[PDB]
Amino acid sequence: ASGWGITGNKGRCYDFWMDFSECMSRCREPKDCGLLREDYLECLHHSKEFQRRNRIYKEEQRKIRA
Amino acid sequence: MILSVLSSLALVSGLMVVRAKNPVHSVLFFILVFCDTSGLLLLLGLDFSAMIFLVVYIGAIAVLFLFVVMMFHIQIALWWEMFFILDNETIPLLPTQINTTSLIYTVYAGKVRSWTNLETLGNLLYTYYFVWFLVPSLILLVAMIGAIVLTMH
Amino acid sequence: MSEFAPICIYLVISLLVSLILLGLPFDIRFYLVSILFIIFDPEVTFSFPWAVSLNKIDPFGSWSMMAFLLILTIGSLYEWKRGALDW
Amino acid sequence: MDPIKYFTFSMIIFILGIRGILLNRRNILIMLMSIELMLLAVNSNFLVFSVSLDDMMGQSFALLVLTVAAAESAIGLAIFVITFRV
Amino acid sequence: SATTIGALLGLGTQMYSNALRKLPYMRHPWEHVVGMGLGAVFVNQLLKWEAQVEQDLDKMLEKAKAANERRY
Amino acid sequence: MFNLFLAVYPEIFIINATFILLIHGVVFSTSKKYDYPPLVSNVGWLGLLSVLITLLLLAAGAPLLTIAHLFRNNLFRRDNFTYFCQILLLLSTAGTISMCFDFFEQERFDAFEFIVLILLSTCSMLFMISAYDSIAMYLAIELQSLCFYVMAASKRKSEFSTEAGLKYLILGAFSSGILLFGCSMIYGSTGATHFDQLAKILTGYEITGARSSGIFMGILFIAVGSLFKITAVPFHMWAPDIYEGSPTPVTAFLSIAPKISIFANISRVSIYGSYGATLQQIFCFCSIASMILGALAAMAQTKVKRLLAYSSIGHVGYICTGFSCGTIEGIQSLLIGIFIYALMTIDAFAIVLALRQTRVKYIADLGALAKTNPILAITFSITMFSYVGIPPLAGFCSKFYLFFAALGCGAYFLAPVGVVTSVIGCFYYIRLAKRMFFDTPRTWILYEPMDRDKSLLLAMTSSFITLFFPYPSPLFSVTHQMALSLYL
Amino acid sequence: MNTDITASTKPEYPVVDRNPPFTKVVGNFSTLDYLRFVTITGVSVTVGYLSGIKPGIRGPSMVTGGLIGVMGGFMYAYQNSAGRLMGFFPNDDEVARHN
Repeated sequence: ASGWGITGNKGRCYDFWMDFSECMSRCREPKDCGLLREDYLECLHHSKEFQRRNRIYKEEQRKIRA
Repeated sequence: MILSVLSSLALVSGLMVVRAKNPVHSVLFFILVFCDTSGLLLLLGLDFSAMIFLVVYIGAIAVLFLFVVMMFHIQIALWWEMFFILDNETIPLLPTQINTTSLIYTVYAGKVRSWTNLETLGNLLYTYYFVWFLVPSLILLVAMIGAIVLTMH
Repeated sequence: MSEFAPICIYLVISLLVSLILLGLPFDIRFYLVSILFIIFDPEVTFSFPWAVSLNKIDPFGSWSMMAFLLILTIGSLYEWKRGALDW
Repeated sequence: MDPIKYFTFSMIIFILGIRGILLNRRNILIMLMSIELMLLAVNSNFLVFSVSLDDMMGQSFALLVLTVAAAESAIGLAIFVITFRV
Repeated sequence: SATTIGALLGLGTQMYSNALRKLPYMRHPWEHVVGMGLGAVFVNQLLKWEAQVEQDLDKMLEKAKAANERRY
Repeated sequence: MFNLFLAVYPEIFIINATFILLIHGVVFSTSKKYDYPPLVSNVGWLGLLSVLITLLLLAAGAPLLTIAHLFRNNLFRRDNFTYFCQILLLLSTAGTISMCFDFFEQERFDAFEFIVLILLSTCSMLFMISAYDSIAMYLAIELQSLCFYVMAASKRKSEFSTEAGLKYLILGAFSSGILLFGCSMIYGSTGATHFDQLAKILTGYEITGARSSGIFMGILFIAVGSLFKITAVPFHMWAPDIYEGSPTPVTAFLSIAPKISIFANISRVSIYGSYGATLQQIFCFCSIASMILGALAAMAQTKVKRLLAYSSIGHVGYICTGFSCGTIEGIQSLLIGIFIYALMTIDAFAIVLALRQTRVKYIADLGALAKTNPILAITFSITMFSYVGIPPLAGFCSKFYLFFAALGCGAYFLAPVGVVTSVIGCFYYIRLAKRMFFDTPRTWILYEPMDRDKSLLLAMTSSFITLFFPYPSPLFSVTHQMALSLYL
Repeated sequence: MNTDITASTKPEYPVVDRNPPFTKVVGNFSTLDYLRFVTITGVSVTVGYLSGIKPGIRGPSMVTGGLIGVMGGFMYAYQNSAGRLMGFFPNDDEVARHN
């Protein structure tokens, strides 16, 4: 993502991309900070977040059968 | 709700576009597809592109198609994939979205002003990315001189 | 938003009143004009965002837009001398 | 769930357009309208993506591809109207 | 000797272009000198440019040595 | 002008020349003072002059043509690769215009717009080579493809013109639609569309993740799309048909110019935004399919144009086989093959264009060209044997270095199919050539013969083909420079 | 606004001036530059003349060839002089002056 948020501000998921980029291009050591790719793509899709909330509700529901 | 209405209308109207005969019927259903797609975009929260879909997609292209199919009127010579993408457990279960509905954190600081999408789009498109805007001039010029050299005797 | 809701309610009410009023008594010229319109209509489409934001863009914006206009104007000149808009 | 619904609508419209351009082979009008539908679906999912992940270039791309679609439609209909003079 | 190869090449190509269309070999005997000149200058410049691009490629390879030196 | 636009001087000049030629042509084509001159020839010669000037500017200015590093990096980046590719493109366009001058007057069709598009699509392709963003790539491709759409359906009173043009339009628009959906999916799943960002986001760490299933669909669709524009032998529908229908200058330009451009673009993307086996596998299949199809179709044809179409498909196939792996030697041989193919095809089209009118559509009209025009027959045999394979020529040397690189790169499978399609092609062609002194049914002594410029261009390229092996050092060197500076 | 002049390649020669204004460059021309400009204009005018003798517009084709010639020649001369002002080309007399 570039910077231009849909309403004239630093986009919701920029800072993460900026850190990802400065680390991937500054210290070119091999994928030592591919750790930030998960973070940036999470910001883009919230995948881990939705998964966690879904599982919380799953267990909440499972304890209802009791 | 209304989102589903527009989606269903667009779907069935595209079906009629491809299948229904009397090509003028097809062009009518095509106009209808574009109208409901514009309403959909309006629902999405992008107003400028909705009015543009109205102006250039419907009011400009579809009128050309209607003109041409008029002058030649006598020229009459998934549920599996939907389930596979809805059983992923990476989409929030609507029960979750209920309580979290009262959890969003307004900022009150990025909305002291507010760029409507028209204004920000103008900013971006003309200051930066301008060659991306010069090229479409060339493709429009190609369109018009092509129409001329092709049909104009 | 929340204004297109009054808009659409207006739409349906106008439909109702129109139906009420209805029920009470109970070639190349055209084609090339349409093409020229399809070409000059995105011109207005592109002039709309350029119109609102001529204060956060310096003469760079004015000049880029004038270059676009010049390309399409040479298009219009080629159209004219060919006489396609003669009628 | 809404990004899923938007994207699945765009995908099904794209599929419908390609099925139209493949099955129907002779009617040039249906062919060109199906190409228009394909470009419309591309435009719509461009916009949905531009708004889902907060980023702008989606909309610039949308506007430019609108220009491209208008050009293709005009020139292709010219091709047709000269084909049907004989 | 480069210029001689270039001149013979130009003369041959001109005789060729005069032989494709069935008119005789030396139709315009004042073109052949232009052909020899163009062939000579072409071959000379081609040798010069090959030397230059070999130099640049060797510099690029020397710089690529450093890109892998830090790799080790 | 402003010292930044020093990075786009060739494009600025070629666009201004296109505009001035358009205006000149239209006014003095509709001015009643003179008779009613159709300015095809004059506009064409001015266009050739403008193209040579563009060549001069670009070539002599490259080291300052790289002057606007970042401000231009917003859209395109120019390196040695783009330098040499653009030079070859301008050379090819000058060549095809010069070759097609005599066709305009002979076939007698009057539209100077034909030579204001050749330049415009040329600028489009110059943008396409130096293109460093998915959407800039797509826009350049669309501008070029629209120019070609206009160019196809030229003569209306004819028959094959309109149908061939319509086929080409539908095919190209479908291809571009697929490519658009591909870029759309990549954008949606990735969140960027500038090749640096794509590289930095999906290099090395292609490991499968939660929403990693999206990127793959995008790159697959991009592969299909860009394939359709390399004639994509599983997707080669109507390609020989459009080659036969569209006029000869148009089909020549369509064969030579867009293919090199789209190959450079494919290389620029496949270095950056690929997967471990996705793109290489989606090409490894099309390569063998292409070689096999070229063989088993060109073996049996009865129209001298469709034979050219299927031989072009075959050579595009050989090039794609060269594409298989991703080592420096491999891409070096790849580019060498591209160049040799460009030369051989402008040569073959020069011939088939100098044999045009009296042979509207025939292959049996090799009516004793060994007897009525021996030098031309020898030249045709040379060009074809180069196109297929024989002791030292250009095409044979290119294929040999291709297979050398393939073997030395770790693929023991492309060679057998490559060599066997080569040998069946060689048997067929060397049977055809030795069929030129058996007997002669038909005879078409020709008013055609090669005014001056087709003859010069032919002579030049034909002298190049045979005489390539006595000194092929500089080509190897410049190709090494190019491929090495493509990414490293 | 990215209005900076840095190049991917480097000015292998001296760097007498980084971003020279327009008038400076166009007044910095050398005899070779004017020769290049004149040669381009001349060849353009002549080819225009002949390609005009073909359809009978020897005049107007000459004018159009002249326009393209002046455009190309001035662009080529400005490019050469700009290069010699930055370092991407041999600088001897420019360094002599700027000394």
